[PDB]
Amino acid sequence: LCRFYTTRSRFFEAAQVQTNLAKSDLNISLKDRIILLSRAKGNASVNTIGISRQQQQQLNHEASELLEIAHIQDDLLERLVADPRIPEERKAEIEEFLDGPIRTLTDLFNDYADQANYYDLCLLIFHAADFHNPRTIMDTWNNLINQSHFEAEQRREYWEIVQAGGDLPAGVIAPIAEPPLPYVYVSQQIQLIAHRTSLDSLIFPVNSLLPVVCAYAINNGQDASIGADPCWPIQLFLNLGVPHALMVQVLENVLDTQEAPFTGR
Amino acid sequence: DLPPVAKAAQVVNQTLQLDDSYPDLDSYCRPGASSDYEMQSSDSSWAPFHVVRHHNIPDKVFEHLNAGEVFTKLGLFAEIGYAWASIDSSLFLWDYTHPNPELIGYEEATHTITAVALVPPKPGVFVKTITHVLVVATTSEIILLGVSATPTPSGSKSLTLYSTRMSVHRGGSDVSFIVGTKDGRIFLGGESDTDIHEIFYQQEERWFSSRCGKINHSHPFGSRQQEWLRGLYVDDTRNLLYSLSNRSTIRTYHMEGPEKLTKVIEKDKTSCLRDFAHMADSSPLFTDKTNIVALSPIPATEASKLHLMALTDTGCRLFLSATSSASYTALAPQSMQLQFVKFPPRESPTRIRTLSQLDKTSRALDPSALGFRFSPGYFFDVVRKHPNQDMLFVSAPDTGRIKVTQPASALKYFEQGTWIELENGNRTIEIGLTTAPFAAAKQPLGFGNELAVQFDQVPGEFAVLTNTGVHIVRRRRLVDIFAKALGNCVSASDDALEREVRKFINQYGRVETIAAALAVACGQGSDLMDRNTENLARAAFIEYGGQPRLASVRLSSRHDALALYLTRLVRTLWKAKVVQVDISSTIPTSKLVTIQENVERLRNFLEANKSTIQGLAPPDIANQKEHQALHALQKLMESISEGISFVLMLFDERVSDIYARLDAVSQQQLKDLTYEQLFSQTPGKELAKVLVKAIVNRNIASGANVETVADALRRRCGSFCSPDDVVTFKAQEQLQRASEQAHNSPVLRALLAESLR
Amino acid sequence: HKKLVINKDMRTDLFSPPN
Amino acid sequence: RKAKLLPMEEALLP
Repeated sequence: LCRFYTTRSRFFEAAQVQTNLAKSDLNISLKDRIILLSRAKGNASVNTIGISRQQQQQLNHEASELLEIAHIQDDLLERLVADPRIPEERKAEIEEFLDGPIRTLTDLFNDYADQANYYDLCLLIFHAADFHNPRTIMDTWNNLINQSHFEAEQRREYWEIVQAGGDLPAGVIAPIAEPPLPYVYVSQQIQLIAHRTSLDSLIFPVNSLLPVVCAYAINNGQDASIGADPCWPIQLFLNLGVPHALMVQVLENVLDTQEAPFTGR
Repeated sequence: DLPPVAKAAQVVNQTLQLDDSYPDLDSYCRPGASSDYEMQSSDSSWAPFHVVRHHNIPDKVFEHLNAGEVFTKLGLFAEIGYAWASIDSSLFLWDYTHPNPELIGYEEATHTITAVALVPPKPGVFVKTITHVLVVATTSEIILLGVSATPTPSGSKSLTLYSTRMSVHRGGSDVSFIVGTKDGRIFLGGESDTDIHEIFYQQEERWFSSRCGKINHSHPFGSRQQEWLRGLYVDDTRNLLYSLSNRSTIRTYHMEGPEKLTKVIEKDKTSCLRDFAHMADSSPLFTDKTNIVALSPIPATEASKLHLMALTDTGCRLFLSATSSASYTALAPQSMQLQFVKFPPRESPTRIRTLSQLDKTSRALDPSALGFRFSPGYFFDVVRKHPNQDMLFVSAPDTGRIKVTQPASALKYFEQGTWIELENGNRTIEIGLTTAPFAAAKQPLGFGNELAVQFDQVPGEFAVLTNTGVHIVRRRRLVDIFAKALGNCVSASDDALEREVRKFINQYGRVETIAAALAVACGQGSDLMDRNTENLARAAFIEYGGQPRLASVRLSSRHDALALYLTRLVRTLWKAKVVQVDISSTIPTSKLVTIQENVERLRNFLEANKSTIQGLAPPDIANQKEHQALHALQKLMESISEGISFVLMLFDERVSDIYARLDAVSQQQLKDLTYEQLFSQTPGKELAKVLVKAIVNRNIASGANVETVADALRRRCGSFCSPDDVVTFKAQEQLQRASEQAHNSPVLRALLAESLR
Repeated sequence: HKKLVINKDMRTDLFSPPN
Repeated sequence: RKAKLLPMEEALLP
């Protein structure tokens, strides 16, 4: 039906059919619901004669929001199923409730993303929900940084054992190449999220996030001692596209208040 | 001699006793056997259960599950709406009612997880906000975690985890089964042997004792043959613990103390088979080749003699009694005997609708892989005839037929059954109750009366966990079936309704059927076309309600239906004390509101049909007493609503303050005041008139507003308040407020002069 | 659902086998 | 996300 409509330049009618189908309780897989929404989004973004711009935009917007949530749900499901630390018994249960109609952001957060400590996805969820809560957002940033640091540390350790002759714990895939220093893997995590949310989000309050990253750098010796650029935190946020004025503005505040580790010498 | 409300209260008291005389399980599962079923298609309006929704497993859990190196496992926490999945040494919980849940991950464990359970906490150990304990068993240790499952605005518990430093090394025995008692005792068993262990834990650390310990209650020694456990089962009402072995041996343990566990019965399959052979009806469905796949304890509240149900792989439900050697020293039983067998139904599931001896040979439930029983007898059986698709047989007691059966010697285990199909690939793992445990009474007689509690507790719902998701199955009440059936009669003849109604009368009797019509007419079942269904229900209540007749008179079935419905709306109130002395209310305020709304909607229904319903309008001796009886019930209804409004008014104030400034006789009268007395006995009315006369006195001391509390008492609880008392209250208002303003000179001469007026 | 509801009160232990 | 495990101090009284 949709194919018929489109060839007749009736894109809006196709977007309507596809969207409703994606919201329906028919037996449709999550990935198919992602395709349906993605098509509707495209079809509603172009003019269809006889239909008001307002009506087009409202549909294009509903498809865009549902598509964002759908992608989150798909990222979850995939990660959970592949997670070595999740019991098989549970995985089958997760696949049943996530590989179907699109769920609310509350559920995705509480029942899955928060339970499995997938903090990066938690952040994407706070973005999609326009979640106004600076403290929780920062708590999640702090957990993500620390989790990533510990994982990078672990991987560098395993490597050091290979290069010394030792044996890795049973069922640990060796690293045939020097993995990245912790500050490199952490900043990788920050970039992946930034590109996904576009810095204009409330999960990038530079006034809170930049001091925390700088704090991390100091309190974990991610500096010259290990061969890192001592300004790496600043480089990171500049390339990311934070305006220069705002940077200096925050750094000033850091210097005046002399908080947490930014003290003495 | 006897006024209306007192006459109607007599009908209520006798109706309460009639509902509480519903046969106990022992009475219709007497020694012998049964194959009584009425099967219903799952898509039929008469289906006893039906699927209401499904919840897929989150995709992230599928990612972890398919990332499993050695071992995975799924399970249910149906009490709080959570499921869990273990992958090797990692555990993930999530709220399955949430549309996009976040995964609560716990990966501290070092070795493979083999069992997980959610149990109550030991009292006086943890902060009150800790609602549960999470037990995590690995191949190396058992770990206790504190849990707080506080409800959220959405209706799904918020789960947060607490560390405890409580753990013990496992030992050599596998742990695959964990169960908890009401008091927080934790018992363990597994697939290494038949031993039962218990985990102890305490708040204080001692130099001679750790915070957490483990002991083997079985004390094994010497020669031991291979045998291990298939499950553990608790019955708190009897302080018993049951184990089922791989050889189908049933062991019973008694908790003679807070730290003791004593084996008191051991009954192997041979003993069960010997009992079975002594029964009148032996069957090839139960032999030495047959396996017992599941047990289900039966609590003492439900039945005195029958302690346990055992399910065979052929689908036979074995009901076992247990008895103590003596009557005094909890008392531990010492014998267990197979007494009664419910054999499988014969009808198999079909895509197309297909068209009196004991049936003891049916293979319809062969093979039964998993089985569950919930009070008052809801039975779920996972039949695995094919290795890819499970079929779910679900049955309930035929409460309507059991209640009407007469005499008692004709009682049999009648059941309503249905087949629920799960899609290809769905392997059922576990089934758990999501709502509060069912109980219509506090003792076996009356316990199983589903009809009595249709409007006091939501229908039972059950979470069916599969490898693909969680399916919600809901028990359907008579009013649900009646409303659905009538919904199909909307487009049919006058005789189409009469035909459907006659089905209900032949099963439930006329009174129960007309009571269901009255309930549907009043909007019951609508929490689930609806105007036409309610109008059809009204038409059924009028047309088929019968009439009064000389035998002393026999009132119509329409009257008994109104009395039955009204009684069941207030059964939780009638005999209960109004207050609990720091005085508080016995019944939560939210419950009093819903009861009042139900009573008022019933009253509204009678008023809107005063002209069309026989007996309401005034009318020879038969119709006379019919009019008097119906009038008395309606006077009790308004009295019930006034009484409830009075109790709500009372606790909106500061009752403890009012209770303090009160005489002893009136404190004692209020101490043992029941709702029945408040509704239907002069002393409740006289005491009510005292309390109102006292609350206003106090209200004036607070002095927020007199004329608002006035109009509050004036209208709603009129006929119990007096207009000469509010004007008096208005006078005592200015008098006390003249004593409040006493220091002022010119303000009193207006207060005292108006008080005098 | 694109609306979040946190509820730590009553969850299901992610790190345990099921009852 | 690894679940935050609040301390024993809050958990058990007194």
